[PDB]
Amino acid sequence: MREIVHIQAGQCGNQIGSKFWEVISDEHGIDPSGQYVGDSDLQLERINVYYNEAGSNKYVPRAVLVDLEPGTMDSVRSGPFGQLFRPDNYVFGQSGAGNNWAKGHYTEGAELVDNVLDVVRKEAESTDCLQGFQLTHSLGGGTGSGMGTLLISKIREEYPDRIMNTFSVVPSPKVSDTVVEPYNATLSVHQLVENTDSTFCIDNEALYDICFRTLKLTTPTYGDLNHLVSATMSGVTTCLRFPGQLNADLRKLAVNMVPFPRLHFFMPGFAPLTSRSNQQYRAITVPELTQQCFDAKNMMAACDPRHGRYLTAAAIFRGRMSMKEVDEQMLNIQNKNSSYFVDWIPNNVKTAVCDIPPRGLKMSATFIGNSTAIQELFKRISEQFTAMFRRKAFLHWYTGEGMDEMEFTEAESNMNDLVSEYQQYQE
Amino acid sequence: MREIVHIQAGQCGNQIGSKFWEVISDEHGIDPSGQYVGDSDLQLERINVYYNEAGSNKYVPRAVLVDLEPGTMDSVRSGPFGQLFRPDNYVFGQSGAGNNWAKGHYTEGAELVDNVLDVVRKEAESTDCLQGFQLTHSLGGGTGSGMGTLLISKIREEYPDRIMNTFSVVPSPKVSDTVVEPYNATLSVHQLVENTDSTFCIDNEALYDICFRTLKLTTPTYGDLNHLVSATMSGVTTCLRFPGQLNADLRKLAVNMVPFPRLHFFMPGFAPLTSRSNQQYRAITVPELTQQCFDAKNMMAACDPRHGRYLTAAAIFRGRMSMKEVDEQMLNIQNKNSSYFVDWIPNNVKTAVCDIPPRGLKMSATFIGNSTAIQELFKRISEQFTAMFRRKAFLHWYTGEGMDEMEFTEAESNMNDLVSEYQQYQE
Amino acid sequence: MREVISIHIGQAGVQIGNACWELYCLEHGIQPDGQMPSDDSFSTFFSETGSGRHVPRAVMVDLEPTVIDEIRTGTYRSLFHPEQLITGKEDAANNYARGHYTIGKEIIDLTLDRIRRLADNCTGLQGFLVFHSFGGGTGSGFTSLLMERLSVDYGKKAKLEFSIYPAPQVSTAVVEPYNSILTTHTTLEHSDCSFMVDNEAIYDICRRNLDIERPSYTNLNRLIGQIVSSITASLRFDGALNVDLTEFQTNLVPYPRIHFPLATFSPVISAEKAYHEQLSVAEITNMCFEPHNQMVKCDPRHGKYMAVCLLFRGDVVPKDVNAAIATIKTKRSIQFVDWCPTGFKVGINYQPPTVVPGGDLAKVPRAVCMLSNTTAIAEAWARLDHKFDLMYAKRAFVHWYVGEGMEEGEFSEAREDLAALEKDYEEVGVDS
Amino acid sequence: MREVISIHIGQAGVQIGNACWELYCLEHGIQPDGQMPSDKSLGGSDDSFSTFFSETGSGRHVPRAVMVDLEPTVIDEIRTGTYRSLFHPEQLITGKEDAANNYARGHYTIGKEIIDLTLDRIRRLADNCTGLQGFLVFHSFGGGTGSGFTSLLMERLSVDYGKKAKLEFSIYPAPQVSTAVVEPYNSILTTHTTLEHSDCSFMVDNEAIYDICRRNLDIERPSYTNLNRLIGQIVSSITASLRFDGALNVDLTEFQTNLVPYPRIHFPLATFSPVISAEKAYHEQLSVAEITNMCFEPHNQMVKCDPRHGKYMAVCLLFRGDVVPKDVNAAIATIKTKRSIQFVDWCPTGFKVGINYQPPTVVPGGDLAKVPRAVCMLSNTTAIAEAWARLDHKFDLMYAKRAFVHWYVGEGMEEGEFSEAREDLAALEKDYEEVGVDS
Amino acid sequence: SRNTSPIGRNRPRHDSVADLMRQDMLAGVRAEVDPNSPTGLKNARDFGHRRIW
Amino acid sequence: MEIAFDLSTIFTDNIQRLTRTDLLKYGPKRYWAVAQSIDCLGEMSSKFHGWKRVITMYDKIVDHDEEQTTYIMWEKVNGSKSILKGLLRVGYKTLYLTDNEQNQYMEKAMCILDFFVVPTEQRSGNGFKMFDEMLKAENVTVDQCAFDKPSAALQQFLEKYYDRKDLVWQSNKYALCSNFFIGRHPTVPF
Ligand SMILES: Nc1nc2c(ncn2[C@@H]2O[C@H](COP(=O)(O)CP(=O)(O)OP(=O)(O)O)[C@@H](O)[C@H]2O)c(=O)[nH]1
Ligand SMILES: Nc1nc2c(ncn2[C@@H]2O[C@H](COP(=O)(O)OP(=O)(O)OP(=O)(O)O)[C@@H](O)[C@H]2O)c(=O)[nH]1
Repeated sequence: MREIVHIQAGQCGNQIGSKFWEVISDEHGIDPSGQYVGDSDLQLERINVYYNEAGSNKYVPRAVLVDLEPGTMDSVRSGPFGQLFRPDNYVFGQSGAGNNWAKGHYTEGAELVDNVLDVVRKEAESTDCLQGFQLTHSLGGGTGSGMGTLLISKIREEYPDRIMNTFSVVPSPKVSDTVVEPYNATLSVHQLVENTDSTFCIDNEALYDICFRTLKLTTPTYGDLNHLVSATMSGVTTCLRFPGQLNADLRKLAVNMVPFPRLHFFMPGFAPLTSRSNQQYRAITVPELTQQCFDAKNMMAACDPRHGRYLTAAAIFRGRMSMKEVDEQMLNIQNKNSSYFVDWIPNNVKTAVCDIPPRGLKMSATFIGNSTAIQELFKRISEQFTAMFRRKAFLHWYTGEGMDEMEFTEAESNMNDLVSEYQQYQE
Repeated sequence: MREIVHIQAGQCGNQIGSKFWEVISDEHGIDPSGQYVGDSDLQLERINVYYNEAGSNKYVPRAVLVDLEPGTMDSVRSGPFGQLFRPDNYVFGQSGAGNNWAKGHYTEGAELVDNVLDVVRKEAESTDCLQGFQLTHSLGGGTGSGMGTLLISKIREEYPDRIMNTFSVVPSPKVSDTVVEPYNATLSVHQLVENTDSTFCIDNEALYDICFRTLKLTTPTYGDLNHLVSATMSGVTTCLRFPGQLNADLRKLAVNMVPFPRLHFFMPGFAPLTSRSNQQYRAITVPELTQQCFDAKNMMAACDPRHGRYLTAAAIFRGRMSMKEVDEQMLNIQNKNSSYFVDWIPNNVKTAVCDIPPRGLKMSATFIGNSTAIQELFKRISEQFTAMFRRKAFLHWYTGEGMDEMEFTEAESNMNDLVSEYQQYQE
Repeated sequence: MREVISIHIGQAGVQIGNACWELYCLEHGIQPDGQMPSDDSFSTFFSETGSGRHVPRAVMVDLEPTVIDEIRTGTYRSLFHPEQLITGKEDAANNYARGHYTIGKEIIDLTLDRIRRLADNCTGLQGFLVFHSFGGGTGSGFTSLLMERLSVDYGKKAKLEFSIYPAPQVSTAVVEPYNSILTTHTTLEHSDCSFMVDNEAIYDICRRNLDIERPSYTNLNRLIGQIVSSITASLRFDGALNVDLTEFQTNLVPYPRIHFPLATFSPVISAEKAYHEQLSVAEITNMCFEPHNQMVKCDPRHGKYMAVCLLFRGDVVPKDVNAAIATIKTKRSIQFVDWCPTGFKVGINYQPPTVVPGGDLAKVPRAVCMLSNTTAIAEAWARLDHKFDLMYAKRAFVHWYVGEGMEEGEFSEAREDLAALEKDYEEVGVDS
Repeated sequence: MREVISIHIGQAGVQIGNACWELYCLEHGIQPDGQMPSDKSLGGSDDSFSTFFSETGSGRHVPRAVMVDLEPTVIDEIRTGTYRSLFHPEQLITGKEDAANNYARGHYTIGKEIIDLTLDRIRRLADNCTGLQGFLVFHSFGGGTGSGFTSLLMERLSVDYGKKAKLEFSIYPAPQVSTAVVEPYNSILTTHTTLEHSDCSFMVDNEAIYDICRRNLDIERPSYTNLNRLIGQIVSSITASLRFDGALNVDLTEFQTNLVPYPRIHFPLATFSPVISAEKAYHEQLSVAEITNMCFEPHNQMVKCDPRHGKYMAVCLLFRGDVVPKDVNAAIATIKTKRSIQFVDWCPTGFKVGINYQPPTVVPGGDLAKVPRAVCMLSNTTAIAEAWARLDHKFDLMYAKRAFVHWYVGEGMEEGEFSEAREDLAALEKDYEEVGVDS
Repeated sequence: SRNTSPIGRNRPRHDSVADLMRQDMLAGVRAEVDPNSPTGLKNARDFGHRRIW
Repeated sequence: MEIAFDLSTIFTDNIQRLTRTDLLKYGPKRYWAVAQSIDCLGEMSSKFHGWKRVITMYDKIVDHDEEQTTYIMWEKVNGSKSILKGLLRVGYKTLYLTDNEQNQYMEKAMCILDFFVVPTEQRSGNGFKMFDEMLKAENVTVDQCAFDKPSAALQQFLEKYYDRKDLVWQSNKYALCSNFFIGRHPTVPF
C-alpha cells in the first residue's frame, strides 16, 4: 500500500540516501543487520512503505544504488549498513562520469541505464501498489546530474501517473566546488522541469549556514548535512507510515503545492533545530516550531525567501499537538507576512499533523515552501552558464561525447522561461 | 502576574545575583539544573515572578547577567547554580571597564547597552504584567556602576511606570579597595537619585561588622556577605511570592517608605542573625526579632541610625505569628525611641506579615529603613571626592573617554543637594 | 580496479621515478624488496605476483644503460620486473634526431611491446604517467616517438606527462633549446596534461623553504614524487570529493590545446620550523598562490588563472576549504579570467603525506597540491622561443640533426608551432 | 582570550626574559621542549596558558615572545641551551654587531638594520592573537642596545598601536654599583622616549636586589640569575590576575587607572615582600599583616631610594594564594594608621588591592622558599625622584667636560639631544616635586 | 612499518546533529572541580557561604 | 552507552588491549565498531568531566607522535547490540619530574591519560578491574606511574583500593606517589 522506490544517484545522492536509511531505520526500529528491534506496533504496521520483508524478521530497504564509480558502493558495503541493502541492488559501473554530463547521460551511464531500469522494475512490480519514486542526486556533478535525469526520463516514460520526488542538491557560488558545475546544473534542470513532479532544492551553502549559526557547529561534516536532509525527507513522508490527526501523503502535497505544472521546486526546512547549550532552556511549542519553519535563516536554499512572495507552503507537524494551536499559528503567520504571500490564492499555507514524532524528539515540524525566491538561484546558475558559454569555456569536453552546440542553447532557453514563469507571479 | 526582571552588572553585582538566585531557588525548591524538586505546592504557585517556563517542569530565571569582562561569565557558569541561567541572557564585552566610570558609561557601556536592552525587553515582553525591575551592582567599580547607571536611565526611558529597585554596594573609606572609587560613586549617586524608585544602600564595612559582632564568622569571605544581602533581597519581596495575613508588594513598600521623591535611599537589615554559639541560648520570637530589626548594629549601611531621625521604617515579617504581638512591638519601638523618629509623621513603621518563612527558620523579619543616617554615608564619599578633585587626581583617565570636569562638579553638587535635603528633615 | 601505467624515459625521468616509487612503497608499506608484511590501495601502482610479492606497474627505458644498471645494482633492484627495465647501448647524446630516428627506433618496438603487455594485464587502466626531460636528447626524442605511438594505439586513454622544463638561466646542456622546441610540437598532439617543472624553481624552493642551500637532484625529485603521489592519491585512498584523472582533465583543461598546468606543494617547511608553525588550511591555501612557491620559474601574478585544482590531504574539513577559497577569491592579486567564475576544483583525501626517512620534508597533518592552468607559462615558452631564435639565426648545431636523418625545415615548423601556442595563450587570456 | 606580548631587548632584557619564561613554563605546566604533558589541562579553567603561550597545530606551545639583540651571543646561548625547542626560531631576532654601550649605535645605525624585521615579527604575533591586552617590554635602562633599540621600538609601537598597554621593566642604574662608565648618558637619552611612550615603567636597581639577597636570602655573593628570577617573580605576580581566578581581579587597564595619577607620573616601585630563605621559612609566621608590613619597609624596596623622604601616591597590592579580604582590610588599616608611611593629602584612599587564588610557584634550585602567601606592592612614590637627582648629578659631572660625546655624535646624535634629554629629566623631577607638595 | 599503512578517519563520519536532535537526553550534570584549584577556591569562597541559620 | 554491533566477534575477551598498531589494523573502513566505540567513550568522558574539548579520539590516537594503549569494556546484550562500560588510556612520556626538597628528575614514567567509568556502574567494580588488568598487562606497579590531573574520584579510588597517600602535585600538572627512587637526580638541591 503506497510503496515508495528510492534511487540514489551520484556520490552526493548516494551519501544522502545512506544517511536517510540510517534515520529511517532508527525511526522504525530496524537493526543495522536488517532485523526488527522496535518496541511499538506502529513501527511495523506501515513498514512496507520503504522496506521489503525478508521472512526471518529481516527487512531489506527498497533502495536502488547507482553510480558509475564503484568507490561509493564499496564504501556503502563497508559501512555500518552494508548488509542492509540487497547485494544485487548495487548497480555500479567501472569508471566515473568525470564530472561530465555528456558521458553519464549519453555513453557511460547509457550502458548502465538498462540494468538500472531492470532493477527498478524488479523492485516496482514486487510492490502491492506503488506510490512514487524518491531519487537523490546532485545537480553540480556529472554522473548524478546525468544518470538521474536519464533515469527520470525513462521512469516517466514507463510510469506516467506515479508521482516523482527528487531531492536534488543544487550548486551554490559560495560553495563552488567544480569548474563545470553550471553546465551540468542547467542540463539537469531542463530534464527536471520536463519530467519530474516534485523537486526539493537542497543547497550546501544554506546547510553550512544553518549548522554554523543555528546549531552552532564549529566543524560541519557531511554527515551533519546529510542528517539534516534525511530528517527533511523523513518528515515529508511521515503521513505515509504513521497515522495522524490530519494526513497528507505525497499526492496531496503535490496537489496543494503546484498551481501550474512547471512550478514544482520547493525549499524545505526543519523546526526543532536548536543549539547544544540552548536545547534545555528552550520551550518547544507549536509557535516556536512555526516561527522557526518560516524563519528565513532556517531555509535550506541560498536564496532568501523574503525576496519573493510565497506561492504555497506546508508544515508537516509531528507529535501530539492541538490543531487549534496549529490553525492559529498558520493564521498568525499569514497575517504577519501578508506581503510575502500571493494575493490570488486565498489560503496558502497547508498543514498536516502526525502523531508519532521522530525518535528521541518530543515534536517536530518539516516545512516545505514553494516560493518565487528560487528564481534567484536559477538566475545565478544561468549567469554562470552564460559566462562560461560566451567563450565556450569547456564545451569541447561535452561535444566529444556526442552532443551538439545547439543543445546547450536549448538548455539555457528553458532557464529563461523557468525564471520568467516564477517571476510572472511575483509582485 | 507580577513578574520581576533581575539585572546583574559588574563582578559584585554578578556574584550577589548568583547568591540571590541560589537562595531563591532554595526557597522555591528549584534544582540547580533548573528542575523542580520542591515539596510544597505554595512554592510552585506564583513561581512566574522569578522563573519562566521551559517545558517538563524546568524553570529558568528572568535574570540578565551583564559585565564587560567575559571572565565573570565564565566564573558564573562554572560556579554553583551556573546552569540555572540562559546563555542568551549572558551579554558581555571584550574587556572590563577598568574601574573607569567613563569607559563603562560612554563607550564600552554604550556599545554593550544595545544588546543588554534587547535582552531585557525580550524578557520583559514575555511577562504577563511585570511588577518592575530589580538590579544588583556596585558603585565602587567602573563596569558595574557606569553601565548600571546607563541601564537605569535607559530602562526608566523605556518603562517609566515600573518599579526600579537597585541594591547598590556603596564604597566606604574603611574597606576601600579601589583608588578611584570615590569618583565612580559620586558619578553614580546622581543617576541613582534621578531614576531609581528605591535603592537599598549596602556597605562592605557594615556587613563585615555584622559578621564579626552579630555572628561569629571567622575569616568572612565575600560569599557570606553576598548571602546576607541575598537574604535581604529575598525578604523584601516575600509577599509577591507567598500568602500572608498582611501582604505588601514593592509598590506598597515604596508608598509607605518614600515621603518625598528623592528620599528613597533605604537601609536593609536581617533580624534572625544569631551566632552559631548563641543558637539555643535565645528564642526567636517576635519581641527579640523586632529588637534586632531596629538594633543599630544590625544595619547594612554602616551608618549609625542613632545619629539621624528615622523617617519611615518597614519590617516585613515571615512565618506564622500574631498580628497583635507585631503591632505591640512596633508601637513599643516607636514610643521608647521617639527622639529617633520624625515627629511630623504620626506612624513611622509599615507592617507586613507573610506566611512562609525561609527554609530553616521558624520566622524572619527583613527590616528596611529610610533613616537620615545616610547623611554620613554619602558625606564620607563627598569628602573623599572633594579631596581628590582639589588636585584633579586620576582625572585624565576619565577625560580620555570624553568627559569634562563640569560633569564631576555637577555630580558633587547633586550629592551635596541630596545630603542637604536629608539634613533638612534631620532635626 | 583503478590503476595507472607509469613510464620513465631518460636519466631525469628514471631518477624521478626512483623517488616516486620509493614514496609509493613507503605509502603502501611495501618493503623495497617488493614484499608487503602487512588494504587494497596498492592495486593502483603495484601488481600481485600471487606469492605475496608486489611488483610496480612501470616501464623504465633509457638508451644509455648506466642509470638502469645503477638501479639494478641498487637497493630497489628487487621491485621492478627484471626484464621490463629496457636499456639500449648508447645514449642519444643530447640529440633529438639520435633518440627519434636512429637509436630510438631500435628499442621503441620492445618498449611498446612491454607497455602493451602491461596494458593487457591491466583491467582498469586510468591513464599514462610519463616522466622525461625536455632538454635531454633521449628524454625528448624517444618520449616524442613513444607517446606518439601510444596515442595511436590507446587514443581513448588519458596521457599525463611530468616533463622537466629547462630553467630560464640554469642549464646543463648547450643544445637543450633545440630539443625542448622539438618536443613542444609533439606534446600538443598526444599529451593530455603536461605538468612541467623547473630545476631553478625547485632550487629556490629548497633554498627559501627547508633551509637547504646545497640541494642535489635527490631533493628536487622527492618533491616531484610528492606532487605525483598527491595527484594520484584520489584513486587509491578514500576521501570526500575524490578527483579522478578524467575529472582532473575535465575541470582543468578548457580547450583542446590549453592543457599545460603548473604544479605546487605548499606545506614544505623545515622540521625545526614545522613544529612552531600553525599549518592551518587557510595558511597552506594562501601560500599555494605565492609566486615563489610554484615549481616553474614563472610569475603567476603576470598571467591570469583559468582553472585551479586543490588536492588536499590529511586532516581537512570541507568548510575550512570553502572559507579559504572564498578568502582567495576575495583577493584581487590572484586574478581569474572573467569567463570562468568557478575556476576552483577541490579534492580532499583522508591520507596524510608519508615523509621519507632522511628526507628534507617534515611530518605535517595536512597538505595540499595546487595545480593551476594559468597563462604565466607563456613567459617561459617565450624565453625558450627567444633562445631558439638566437641559436637558429646562425644555424649553430643543426648539422648533427641533418646528418642524423632530420630535415632542417622541421626546426622552423616546431618554432612556428610554439609561436602559435603562445598566440593561443595570448588570445585565450583576453577577457570576454 | 586575553593575551600579552613580551619583548626582551638587550642582554639584560633577554636574560630576564629567560627567567620569566622559565617561571611561566613552570606556572602553566609546560616543558622546555614546548609540549604540555597534560592533555586534560587543555580544558576548563586551565586555559590560563593561552595568555602567555600560543598553541600550534602540532600540540606544542610557542611563547608569545620576541627576543631581539644586536649581538648574537646571548641569543645563541638560548639556541644552544635548554630552551632550544621552546622559542620560535624566527622570534629569536639577532643582529651581527653589538651596540657597544652606545645609545646612538643602538638607536639609528644598528637599529635601522633590524627594526623592520622586529616590527614585522611583533605584528605577526599581534595578528595571531585576538585579545591582546598589551606589551611587556624588558630591557636594561643603561645599556647600549637595551636603550637605543628599546627607544626606537617603543616609539614605533606607540605610533603603530596607540592605545595598547606598554609595560616596561627597566634595570635602572644603581647609585654606586656601575658596570658601565657611560651608562648615565644612555639612561637620560632613553628616559625621554620611555616617558612619552610607556604606561608603567617599573624601574629596578641592581644594588637594591643585591642588598635584598644579602639580608633576606643570606646570599653573600649573588649573581644576575637571582636578580632575574626575582624580577620574573614580580612580573608573573603582576600578570597572575590576567589568567588565574580570584576575588578582586586586577586587569592591566584598571591597574594603570588606579596607580597612575597624572600622565607623566607613571614610575612606580616594585617589591616582592615574602622573600625569605627555606631555613627561615619555618620560624616565620608569614601572616598577611607581616607580609603587608614587609612590603613597606625600606629594606624590601628594589629601587635604592628612601621611601620615607617621599609621600606615597597610590599603592597596588597583588596578593596570591590563600588570602582573605578581611585580613587585607586590617593590614591596610594598620598601614594607614602608621605615621611613618606618609601619604599625600589629595589621595584619601590609594590602595588598589588585588587578590588571586594561585599560590606562588618556586623554581627548583631557586633561593626563594615555598610560601602559601605572596604579594607585590607597587607604589607610585615621590621618593623615587632621588634616583633621578643622582642620575642628573652624575650626568652633569660627566658632561661638564663633554667626555665621551664624540662616540655619540659620530653616529648621528647631536648635543642638542643631550640638552633636551637633560631638560626633560629636570622637568620630570620638578613635576614629582610639585605634585608631592600637599595642597 | 605499521604507521606507514593507510590511516582511516572518523572525524568526517561524526554525526553531531543526531545528538542535538535527541532532546530526551537531559542529564545536566558536571563533575566537581578541584577544591584546591583557583576556580574551586573561588566557587567555595565568593560563590559559597556557610550555614548561619 | 550502547553500540549496535557484535563486539564478541571482533574482540577476544571482555577486556581488550588496543595499541596504535591494533587500532590501525582495526580501521574504521571495515571495523567501524571499535572506532565508533572509542569516539563515543571519549566524547562521554569529555562531557562528564566538563573539558572544553575531547581528549580521546581514534583519529587523535592513530596519528599521535608516541604509541598509546587504550582499554575499553564491552558486553554483548542481545545479538547485534553491545554496551560500553569504561575507557582507559595509558602511555609512556618523558616527564620532567620533581619531588620534595626541590629534587630534579628525568626518568620516563607511565601516564594515565584518561580514566572514565560509566555513571551507571561507576563504582560497580569496573574501574578497579580495568586498572588491575592494565597493571597485569603492562607488568608495571603503581609506584612508577603518574596521574594527569587526578579528579577527586581518582585519588579517593587510590585511597580506598591501594592506600596511596601524599600525592605530589608536579609542576607538569601530574600527580605521583611518594616513591621517587625510579632514577637518579640530575640536580640535587645542594
Ligand atoms: N559584598 C561584596 N562586595 C564585593 C564583591 N565582589 C567585589 N566586591 C566589592 O565591590 C567593589 C567594586 O568591585 P567590582 O569588582 O564590582 C568592580 P566592577 O566589577 O563594578 O567593575 P569592573 O571591575 O571594571 O568589571 C569593591 O569594593 C569590591 O571589594 C562581593 O562578592 N561581595
Ligand atoms: N629535476 C631533475 N632534473 C634532472 C634530473 N636528472 C637530470 N635532470 C635534468 O635533465 C636535463 C637534461 O636531460 P637528461 O635527462 O640529463 O638527458 P636525457 O633526457 O636522458 O637525454 P640523453 O642525454 O640522451 O640521455 C637537465 O636539465 C638536467 O638538470 C633529476 O634527477 N631531476
